[PDB]
Amino acid sequence: DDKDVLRDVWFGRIPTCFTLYQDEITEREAEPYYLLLPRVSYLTLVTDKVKKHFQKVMRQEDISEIWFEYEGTPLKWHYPIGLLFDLLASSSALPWNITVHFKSFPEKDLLHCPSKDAIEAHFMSCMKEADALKHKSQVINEMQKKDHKQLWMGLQNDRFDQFWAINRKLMEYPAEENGFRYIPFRIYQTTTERPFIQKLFRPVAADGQLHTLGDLLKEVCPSAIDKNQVMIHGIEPMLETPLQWLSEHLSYPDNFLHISIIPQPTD
Amino acid sequence: DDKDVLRDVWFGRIPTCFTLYQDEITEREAEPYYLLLPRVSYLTLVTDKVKKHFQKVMRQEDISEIWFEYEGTPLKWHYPIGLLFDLLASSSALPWNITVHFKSFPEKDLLHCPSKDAIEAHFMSCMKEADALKHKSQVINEMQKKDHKQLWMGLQNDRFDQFWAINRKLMEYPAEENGFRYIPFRIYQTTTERPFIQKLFRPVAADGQLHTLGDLLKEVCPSAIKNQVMIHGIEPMLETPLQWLSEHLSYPDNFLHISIIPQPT
Amino acid sequence: MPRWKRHISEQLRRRDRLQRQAFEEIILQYNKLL
Amino acid sequence: HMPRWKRHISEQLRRRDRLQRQAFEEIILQYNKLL
Amino acid sequence: KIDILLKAVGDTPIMKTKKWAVERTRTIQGLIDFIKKFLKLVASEQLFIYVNQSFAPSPDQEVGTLYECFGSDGKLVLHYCKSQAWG
Amino acid sequence: KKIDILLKAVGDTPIMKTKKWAVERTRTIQGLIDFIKKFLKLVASEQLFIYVNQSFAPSPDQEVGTLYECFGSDGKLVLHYCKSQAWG
Ligand code: NA
Ligand code: NA
Repeated sequence: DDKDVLRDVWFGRIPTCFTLYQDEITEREAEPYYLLLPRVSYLTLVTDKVKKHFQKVMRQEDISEIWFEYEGTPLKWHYPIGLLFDLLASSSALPWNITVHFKSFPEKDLLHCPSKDAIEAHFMSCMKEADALKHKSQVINEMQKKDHKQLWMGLQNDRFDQFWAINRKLMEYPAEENGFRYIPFRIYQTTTERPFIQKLFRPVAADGQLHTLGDLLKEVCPSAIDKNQVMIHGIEPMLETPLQWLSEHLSYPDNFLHISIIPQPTD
Repeated sequence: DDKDVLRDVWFGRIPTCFTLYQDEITEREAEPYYLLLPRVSYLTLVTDKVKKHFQKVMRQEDISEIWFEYEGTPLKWHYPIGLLFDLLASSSALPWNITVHFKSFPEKDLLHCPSKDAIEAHFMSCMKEADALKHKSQVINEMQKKDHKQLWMGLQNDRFDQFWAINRKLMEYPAEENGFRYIPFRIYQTTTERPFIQKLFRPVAADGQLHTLGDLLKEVCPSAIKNQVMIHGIEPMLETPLQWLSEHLSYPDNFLHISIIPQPT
Repeated sequence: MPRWKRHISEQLRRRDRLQRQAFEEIILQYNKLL
Repeated sequence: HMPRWKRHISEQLRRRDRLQRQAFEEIILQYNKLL
Repeated sequence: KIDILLKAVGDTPIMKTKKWAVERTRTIQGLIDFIKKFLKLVASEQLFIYVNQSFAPSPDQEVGTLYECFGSDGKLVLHYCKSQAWG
Repeated sequence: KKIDILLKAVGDTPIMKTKKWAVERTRTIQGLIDFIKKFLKLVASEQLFIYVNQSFAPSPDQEVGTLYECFGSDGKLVLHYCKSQAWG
């Protein structure tokens, strides 16, 4: 049923080709590393084997913080992997061609990722922000510290059932209501100046009808409805999809609905 | 323009995974071999490196005439690689999983391929049969033996310009006419007894108007308009002029091989 | 099952087939011979 | 302005190359280097 | 059934019976091996069959299909020869 | 096209003199952090955390105008600054 959709989203994989930047100094030729990236996770959390691989062919004096880029665009490690691909490389040929760098970290384009604790801090911030919109922070700020860890460990160890044991609490809402207070979403669009669009939007209408994905877009991004694709988790959902249902079943583990507005493929 | 379409059809590739059949007598387990197969060519013409690969792990006494099968179905080598794939595996995920066999040749399903001269002869037999329909054999007969050889070498060596420097002559037609006499086409379908449908069909009508792909289908195979009409891995519009298709989307053998496959899900 | 929910299930399965299933074995094989 | 059926064919062929050839050419070439 | 007339092109042994009534689904290869016996020819020896005195059809090709495309007067004429009569 | 920001302190951090500020909507958290560090006589190496709703710490590349429209109250956005992880 709905649980099958949850699993399909959770286990989303992107075939990726990591290639070491041409002007990195190597002891020998570096072979490209192929990897299936988890859509729902973060680059700097799942690429240890990639980091270890290219570090073998580099002197200790030449290794620095690792950073990635796609066609000249530094990849923000704090954006979920699936979002980055959808937004940047979905219309290009598979596999995803990511160039691996070490030197010349672009300070103006990327936040540093100094440790995995930094990642866990960012992930918990996103969850907390999401739940603020959903339950006025009532659900996540009443959880034990043990539960905040189970969420994180669930994400890190690719443990679906472990993660949803806790995350299901964040997907429920009071009986008298028919949805969350506000729906946690972010609308991305490369042609636009702003990083993303995030505003307040209620899932239920006045007469008690469920707002749709189309209603949300009509309200906060009418320009995307004239020609463009509406891409969430690599698929294009019908606009008539209930927004409340989407928030529950197609959110990332951070509880946000990351939506990409991209042009339709040329050929 | 029209030439870019010729190049795209010519250079069409199909990613393929050759795995050795598990019942082949081998000194050691062989690794699967990956290869980009040319759509416009033939299995027994482009798979020398594959044959060498799986023979490294075999005794000289165990080797024989190689053959290929997909999902139990022996792959007829005299059918172009692109046609075989569109008909049998285009529904399945890439790469194309072809199983490599040596022992136990299926005598009643496949034609033997003793040499590369056998392939050349078959290729030439398709061209001459095509030109018979298009020009009453007039264009291909008025060529020297060197031209026939160049057509073959162009296909064998994957040289577009070398091939089309001669094949251009086979796409010509009388100025007073608006196409060929008949169009060389073979329609393939998996759920039919017949290997393929090939009948006489004129590209123009009484009006001097061009027949479409749909016109051909309605005439010789109306039970296909739920089904997908695939040529070279694409599904062209039914309103596409048959004469143009024949000039641009034919295989090197000058034939228009058309696949009728069920719409996937 | 609602029209839009069936659509999502089908698209997700199509996505996995094209993106994961197509590359899973070849990547696994490449990783070995490295 | 080329006809709609001709435009369709050109795009479909390029779509096909992207889904089929361009998806596997590099990895297959790289796999055969390490074989 | 398809009515087939067989004509020889030397230097080739001549068929005693030249007029045959074959099935539509019979292949060229099936006929080559059919004729070879009558001509006292073994497998290694070659025998070419021609349609319209121009092209040697593919051995997998069916008689019926060839008739619908190249048949005249209610029959399909096939020329046979031990050498390449036409190219 | 500006928004009101009220800065509140969570010790032990130096206190701002001017707590009410009119800020560009496009200014990020980090640009706001560096703005505050100079007042509190803090160097680059020293960390300065900024919280929203006394709950979460927004990403430093996150714009303030957006945070305002979602988590603002009574015409202003309340931000707490601290030199340590106050809330998790
Ligand atoms: Na790519
Ligand atoms: Na496959």
